[PDB]
This record gives sequence, structure tokens and C-alpha cells, in this order.
Amino acid sequence: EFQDWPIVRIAAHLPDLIVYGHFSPERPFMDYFDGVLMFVDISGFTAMTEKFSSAMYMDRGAEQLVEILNYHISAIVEKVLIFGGDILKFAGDALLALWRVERKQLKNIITVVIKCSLEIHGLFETQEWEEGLDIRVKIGLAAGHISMLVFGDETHSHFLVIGQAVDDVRLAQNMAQMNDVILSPNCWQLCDRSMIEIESVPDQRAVKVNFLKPPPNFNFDEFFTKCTTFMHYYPSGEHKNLLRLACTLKPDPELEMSLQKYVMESILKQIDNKQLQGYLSELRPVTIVFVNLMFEDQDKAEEIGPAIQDAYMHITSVLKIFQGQINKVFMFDKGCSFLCVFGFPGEKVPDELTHALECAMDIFDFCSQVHKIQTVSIGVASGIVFCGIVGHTVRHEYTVIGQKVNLAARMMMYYPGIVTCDSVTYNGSNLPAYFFKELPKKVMKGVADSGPLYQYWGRTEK
Ligand SMILES: Cn1cc(Cc2cccs2)c(-c2cc(Cl)nc(N)n2)n1
Ligand SMILES: [Cl-]
Ligand SMILES: [Cl-]
Repeated sequence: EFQDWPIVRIAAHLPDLIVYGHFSPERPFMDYFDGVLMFVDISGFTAMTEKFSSAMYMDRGAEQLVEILNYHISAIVEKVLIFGGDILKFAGDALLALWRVERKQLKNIITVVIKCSLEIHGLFETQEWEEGLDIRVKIGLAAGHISMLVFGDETHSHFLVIGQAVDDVRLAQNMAQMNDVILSPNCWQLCDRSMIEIESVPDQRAVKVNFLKPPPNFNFDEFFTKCTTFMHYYPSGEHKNLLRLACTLKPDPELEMSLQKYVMESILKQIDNKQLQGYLSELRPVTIVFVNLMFEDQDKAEEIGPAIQDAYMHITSVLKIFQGQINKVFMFDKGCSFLCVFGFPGEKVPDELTHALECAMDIFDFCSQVHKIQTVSIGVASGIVFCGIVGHTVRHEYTVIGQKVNLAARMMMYYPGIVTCDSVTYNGSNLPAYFFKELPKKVMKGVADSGPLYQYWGRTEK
């Protein structure tokens, strides 16, 4: 069976949530369901990202990083997919996975997901990044109600999952230390407590899994097989040994037209074999523009959707003018964030810095006027970042990785309500100093040395 069609290669960059969705053209589109989420990231990774920018790697740092990273990430992806999960998105060394099911099956599927988690940790026992640098992961799990949101224009689509279960899994994963599996309180409340031995987590209602102790007659393989009854797209029969049903997609112009809107043009070029398959693995100077839109705690997903759509329509028009791209969109704790980037796949202009600032101020001014958006915050950082397609052959995404990505991310959270930029952006800009304000230096998680940070005040006093 031939399976290397363009539609199949495109679907590798998307979850089943999208590939097998059958929703309208309206934007925003919103749908609601229940499921279990897994958030996982890798330990000792940014330690490696720094090593690979070193002259040691003789101009093949990006190639070596993507290789070792995909060696480990693809093993996680295989485990998730074998256990029936849907990988929603990748970001650097992290990924979010979904087991969507009806409420009645949540209990049994949580047990499936915990077993998956423990087998993921089993991969990284007796394993190291380097001589003397261990590789481990941290897993948070949550369960409950989940809302999906799709937004975009006629040519581009983006999607998110939203709600307390999403917020819950983010929080659970941040408590997790190396080798931990942390369950949200609602997950613990819904799970088969007859079978999961947990321990308290100080000052928190979330719990840590210690052991899966099933009854004496329990057989996991038979239990799992029964659970697959509720998995619409689990590969089966003649396709028993495929990792994804998406692998079997056949040409369908209408379907491909909708799927390609989720994928960046330079990726599509590679899918069409009009660009070398290694072009996108690179250590590249870029400017990161990390936009955060904050809503109110009581805001419902059905008011949030229209506001993200309106904001997105202006964000994409500004980025088009200033020649930037949306690399990722995320949401948790009532904040929807856009990871925008200037200067990757051939999108290199000399005034990159002035255009990133002016573009940021434009996005700020417009989004501050959108009805339900309570606060806008934008962090701008410039420097060398890793770019590449991360994941497994059958499920992967283009992603950017680096200190400057993390810095822009922390700037928009620690300096809310304004536009901030780093020292590289400030000095390199073709703008005078009174357009800026030098800021207080705040200690920020995961950023050892900020360097001087500035607010982009604007051209006027007012
Ligand atoms: C790798 N990655 C990281 C994130 C942030 C989150 C991590 C835990 C909850 S959210 C996402 C994501 C994906 C989708 Cl589809 N929706 C939303 N809200 N976040 N993916
Ligand atoms: Cl098809
Ligand atoms: Cl870096």
C-alpha cells in the first residue's frame, strides 16, 4: 500500500482532532467534549541547547540537536500513539496529548494514560544526554471538560484547547519533578483509586502517582483492548501495525485544502519536494515577538473565541506587512499567547528589529481595543535560535527553541500590559533612545541573566 501522498505528509503536522474533524468554515469554530490530557517535557534539555550552539559542533549544531532531540521525542510519541493518544502540539522539548472520550469512560482511560506515563518514564531509566547529564521527563495529567477553538482567515487556521482541565494539566506538570507523574485533583477524583497508589503533594491538592497496583486478575493488554472499543481511530484490522490511521489518508482535494491552512508555507514547499528536506534545521538569527492576550477569570470559552478571532485577524495582517509568522499559539490561565517570529525560512530583511518593534506596538494598540481582552503584553527578543521539525516521522511540527524564545515568553508575563524588548533589539534598532524606557530588572524563571530590558514607549510622550 502506497501511503506517501502529499495529504498524508500534511496530516503528519496535525492531530486527529483536526485531521478527522468535520467542522464548518465559520471562524471562530468551537466544540466541547471530555478527555484526559498529558503534558510532558524533557529535563536537562536547555543544557543541551546551549552546548549545541558551541563551536564544538563545527557548524552542525542544529543538525545534531534536531537528531538527538527527535531520537528521544519520537520514542515518547510512539508510546503516546500506541496507548491511543492524540498529540495535539509540540513546543521545543514539550508536547500536549489528548485522550478524548465520553464521560463514562474517563475512569478507565485515566488508568490507560497513567500506564502510558509510567512506560514513558521507563524509556529514560539508564539514559543520558551526554556523559554525565541524565535525560528524564516530567509528566502532568488532567481530566474533565475540554473546549476546542478553531480560528483563522480564508488561508490560515489555528486551533487550541481551553478550560480548567487544560489549566489543570499545566499546573500539575509544573509541580512534577524528574520522573514524577502528577495528577490534577479532578483526575484523582475521577480515577480508579482502587488501583492507583498516590502520595500527597505539600500545599497542593494535586497528587503524585507512586505505583499502579491492579487487582490479581487484572490483565492490562485485555483491559486496553477493551478500552480501544471507545477509540474511534485506533489503528486496527489490516492496519493493526500502523501508528496512525492518518497514514492511510487518500488524496481528497477538499480535505487537503482545509488541512494545508494549518501548515506554514515553507513546510508545504518541503512536503511538495520543492525544497531540500533539511533546509529548515538551522541555528538562525531571528526576532521573537511573543504576544499575550489576557482575559478575565469568569470569561467563558464562548466569549473568548470571538475575541481571539478578532485579535488574530489584525495580528496576521500586521505580520504580513512586516514579514513575520505565527509559529505557535497556546492558552492557559486565561492567557492566549502567540509566538511570532521574524527572520526564519528566508524571511530575512535588514531592518528586522525596527519592524518587529513597530509591528509589536501595532498589535498592542489594536488588541487593547478588542472587547473582552483585559490586558495585552508583548515581549520582543532577538538572537540565535534553533529551528527545525521536531517529533516522529508520523507526527511532528516545526518549532523554535532557544534562550531568546524563553526570554520573550517570560518578559510578557513579568512585565504585563506593555511592550518590552531586550538589549539586542534596543541597540540594533534604527530608533532613538527616547522611544524606550529602561526597566527594573526582575528575577525571572529560567532566565539567568536578562541583560538590560526596555519598554518600547513609542514615538510620543502620550
Ligand atoms: C506543546 N504545548 C504546550 C502548550 C501549552 C499548554 C501546556 C498545558 C496546557 S496548555 C500547548 C497547547 C496546545 C493546544 Cl492545542 N492548546 C493549548 N491551550 N496549549 N502545546
Ligand atoms: Cl481521505
Ligand atoms: Cl540558545
